[PDB]
Amino acid sequence: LCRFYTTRSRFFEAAQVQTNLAKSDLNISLKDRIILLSRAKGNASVNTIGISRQQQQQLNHEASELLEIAHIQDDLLERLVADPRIPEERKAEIEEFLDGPIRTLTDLFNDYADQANYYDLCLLIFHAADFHNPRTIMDTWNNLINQSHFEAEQRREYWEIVQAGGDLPAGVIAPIAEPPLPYVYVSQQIQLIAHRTSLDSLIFPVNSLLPVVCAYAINNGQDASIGADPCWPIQLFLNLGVPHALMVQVLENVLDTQEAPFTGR
Amino acid sequence: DLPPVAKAAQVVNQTLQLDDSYPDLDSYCRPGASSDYEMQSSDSSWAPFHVVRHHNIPDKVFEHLNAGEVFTKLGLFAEIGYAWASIDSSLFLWDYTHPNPELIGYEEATHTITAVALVPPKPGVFVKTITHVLVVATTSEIILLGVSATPTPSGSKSLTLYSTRMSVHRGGSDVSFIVGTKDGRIFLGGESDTDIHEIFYQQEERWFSSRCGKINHSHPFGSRQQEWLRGLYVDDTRNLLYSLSNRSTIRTYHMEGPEKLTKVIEKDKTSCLRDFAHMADSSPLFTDKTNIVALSPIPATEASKLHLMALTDTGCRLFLSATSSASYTALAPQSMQLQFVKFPPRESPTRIRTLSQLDKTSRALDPSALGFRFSPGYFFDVVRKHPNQDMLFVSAPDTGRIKVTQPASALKYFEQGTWIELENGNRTIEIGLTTAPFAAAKQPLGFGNELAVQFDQVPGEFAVLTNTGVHIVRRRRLVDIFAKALGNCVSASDDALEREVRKFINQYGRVETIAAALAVACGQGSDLMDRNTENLARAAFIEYGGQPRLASVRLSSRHDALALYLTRLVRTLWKAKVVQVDISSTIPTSKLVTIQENVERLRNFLEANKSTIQGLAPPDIANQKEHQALHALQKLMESISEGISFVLMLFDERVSDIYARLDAVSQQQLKDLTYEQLFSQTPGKELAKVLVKAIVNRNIASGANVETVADALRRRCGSFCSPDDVVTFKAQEQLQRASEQAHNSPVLRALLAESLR
Amino acid sequence: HKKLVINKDMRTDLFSPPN
Amino acid sequence: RKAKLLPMEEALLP
Repeated sequence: LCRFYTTRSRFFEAAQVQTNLAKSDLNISLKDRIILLSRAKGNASVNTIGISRQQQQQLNHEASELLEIAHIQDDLLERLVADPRIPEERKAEIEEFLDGPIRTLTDLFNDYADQANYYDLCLLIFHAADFHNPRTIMDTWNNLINQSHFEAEQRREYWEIVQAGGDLPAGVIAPIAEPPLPYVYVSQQIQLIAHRTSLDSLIFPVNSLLPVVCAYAINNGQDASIGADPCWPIQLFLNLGVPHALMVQVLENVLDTQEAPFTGR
Repeated sequence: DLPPVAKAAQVVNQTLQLDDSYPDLDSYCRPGASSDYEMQSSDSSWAPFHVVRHHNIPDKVFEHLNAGEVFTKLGLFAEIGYAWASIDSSLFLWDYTHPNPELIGYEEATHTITAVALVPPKPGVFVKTITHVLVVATTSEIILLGVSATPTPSGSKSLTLYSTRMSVHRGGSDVSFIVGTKDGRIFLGGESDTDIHEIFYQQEERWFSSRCGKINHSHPFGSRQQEWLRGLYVDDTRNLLYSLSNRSTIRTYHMEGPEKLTKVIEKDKTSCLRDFAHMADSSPLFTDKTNIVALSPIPATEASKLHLMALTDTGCRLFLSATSSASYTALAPQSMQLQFVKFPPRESPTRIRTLSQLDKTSRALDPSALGFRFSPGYFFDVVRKHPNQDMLFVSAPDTGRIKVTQPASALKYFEQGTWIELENGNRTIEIGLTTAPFAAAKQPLGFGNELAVQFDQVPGEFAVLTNTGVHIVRRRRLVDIFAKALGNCVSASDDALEREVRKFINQYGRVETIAAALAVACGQGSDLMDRNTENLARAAFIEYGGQPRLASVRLSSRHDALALYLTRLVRTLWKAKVVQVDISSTIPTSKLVTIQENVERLRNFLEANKSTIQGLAPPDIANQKEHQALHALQKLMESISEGISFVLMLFDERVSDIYARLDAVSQQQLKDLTYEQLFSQTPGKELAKVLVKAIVNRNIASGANVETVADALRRRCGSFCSPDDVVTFKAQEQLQRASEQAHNSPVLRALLAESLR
Repeated sequence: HKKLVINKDMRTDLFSPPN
Repeated sequence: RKAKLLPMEEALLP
């Protein structure tokens, strides 16, 4: 039906059919619901004669929001199923409730993303929900940084054992190449999220996030001692596209208040 | 001699006793056997259960599950709406009612997880906000975690985890089964042997004792043959613990103390088979080749003699009694005997609708892989005839037929059954109750009366966990079936309704059927076309309600239906004390509101049909007493609503303050005041008139507003308040407020002069 | 659902086998 | 996300 409509330049009618189908309780897989929404989004973004711009935009917007949530749900499901630390018994249960109609952001957060400590996805969820809560957002940033640091540390350790002759714990895939220093893997995590949310989000309050990253750098010796650029935190946020004025503005505040580790010498 | 409300209260008291005389399980599962079923298609309006929704497993859990190196496992926490999945040494919980849940991950464990359970906490150990304990068993240790499952605005518990430093090394025995008692005792068993262990834990650390310990209650020694456990089962009402072995041996343990566990019965399959052979009806469905796949304890509240149900792989439900050697020293039983067998139904599931001896040979439930029983007898059986698709047989007691059966010697285990199909690939793992445990009474007689509690507790719902998701199955009440059936009669003849109604009368009797019509007419079942269904229900209540007749008179079935419905709306109130002395209310305020709304909607229904319903309008001796009886019930209804409004008014104030400034006789009268007395006995009315006369006195001391509390008492609880008392209250208002303003000179001469007026 | 509801009160232990 | 495990101090009284 949709194919018929489109060839007749009736894109809006196709977007309507596809969207409703994606919201329906028919037996449709999550990935198919992602395709349906993605098509509707495209079809509603172009003019269809006889239909008001307002009506087009409202549909294009509903498809865009549902598509964002759908992608989150798909990222979850995939990660959970592949997670070595999740019991098989549970995985089958997760696949049943996530590989179907699109769920609310509350559920995705509480029942899955928060339970499995997938903090990066938690952040994407706070973005999609326009979640106004600076403290929780920062708590999640702090957990993500620390989790990533510990994982990078672990991987560098395993490597050091290979290069010394030792044996890795049973069922640990060796690293045939020097993995990245912790500050490199952490900043990788920050970039992946930034590109996904576009810095204009409330999960990038530079006034809170930049001091925390700088704090991390100091309190974990991610500096010259290990061969890192001592300004790496600043480089990171500049390339990311934070305006220069705002940077200096925050750094000033850091210097005046002399908080947490930014003290003495 | 006897006024209306007192006459109607007599009908209520006798109706309460009639509902509480519903046969106990022992009475219709007497020694012998049964194959009584009425099967219903799952898509039929008469289906006893039906699927209401499904919840897929989150995709992230599928990612972890398919990332499993050695071992995975799924399970249910149906009490709080959570499921869990273990992958090797990692555990993930999530709220399955949430549309996009976040995964609560716990990966501290070092070795493979083999069992997980959610149990109550030991009292006086943890902060009150800790609602549960999470037990995590690995191949190396058992770990206790504190849990707080506080409800959220959405209706799904918020789960947060607490560390405890409580753990013990496992030992050599596998742990695959964990169960908890009401008091927080934790018992363990597994697939290494038949031993039962218990985990102890305490708040204080001692130099001679750790915070957490483990002991083997079985004390094994010497020669031991291979045998291990298939499950553990608790019955708190009897302080018993049951184990089922791989050889189908049933062991019973008694908790003679807070730290003791004593084996008191051991009954192997041979003993069960010997009992079975002594029964009148032996069957090839139960032999030495047959396996017992599941047990289900039966609590003492439900039945005195029958302690346990055992399910065979052929689908036979074995009901076992247990008895103590003596009557005094909890008392531990010492014998267990197979007494009664419910054999499988014969009808198999079909895509197309297909068209009196004991049936003891049916293979319809062969093979039964998993089985569950919930009070008052809801039975779920996972039949695995094919290795890819499970079929779910679900049955309930035929409460309507059991209640009407007469005499008692004709009682049999009648059941309503249905087949629920799960899609290809769905392997059922576990089934758990999501709502509060069912109980219509506090003792076996009356316990199983589903009809009595249709409007006091939501229908039972059950979470069916599969490898693909969680399916919600809901028990359907008579009013649900009646409303659905009538919904199909909307487009049919006058005789189409009469035909459907006659089905209900032949099963439930006329009174129960007309009571269901009255309930549907009043909007019951609508929490689930609806105007036409309610109008059809009204038409059924009028047309088929019968009439009064000389035998002393026999009132119509329409009257008994109104009395039955009204009684069941207030059964939780009638005999209960109004207050609990720091005085508080016995019944939560939210419950009093819903009861009042139900009573008022019933009253509204009678008023809107005063002209069309026989007996309401005034009318020879038969119709006379019919009019008097119906009038008395309606006077009790308004009295019930006034009484409830009075109790709500009372606790909106500061009752403890009012209770303090009160005489002893009136404190004692209020101490043992029941709702029945408040509704239907002069002393409740006289005491009510005292309390109102006292609350206003106090209200004036607070002095927020007199004329608002006035109009509050004036209208709603009129006929119990007096207009000469509010004007008096208005006078005592200015008098006390003249004593409040006493220091002022010119303000009193207006207060005292108006008080005098 | 694109609306979040946190509820730590009553969850299901992610790190345990099921009852 | 690894679940935050609040301390024993809050958990058990007194």
